[PDB]
Amino acid sequence: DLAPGIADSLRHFKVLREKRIPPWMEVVLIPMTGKPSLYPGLFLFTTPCRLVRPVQNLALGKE
Amino acid sequence: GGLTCASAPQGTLRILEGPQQSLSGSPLQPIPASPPPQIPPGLRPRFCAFG
Repeated sequence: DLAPGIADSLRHFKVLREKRIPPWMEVVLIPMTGKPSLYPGLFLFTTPCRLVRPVQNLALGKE
Repeated sequence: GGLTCASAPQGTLRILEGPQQSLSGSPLQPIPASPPPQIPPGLRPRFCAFG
């Protein structure tokens, strides 16, 4: 019950360039249900070879 | 005079620091939507027949 808020807080840091979260960290939160969905858990990638793309973040308008 | 195990704790407190959510405004774009291509005013014909 803290994973959603943590993911949203981390996404707000990267968007507003707060803390030291790299502007390009991927905060992923693969939810867990009872179904055979992808393995659950909060990943956070910041490695130097991933592909990224810009999108206008609504609720903040901060790209 | 040594250290002995004492009574089991009755509870646990876990502290974390968290900020809150603002209002939903959803300001999608500076100049928004795909603005349509359109007619230059008046224009005028730039060609005539012979005769």
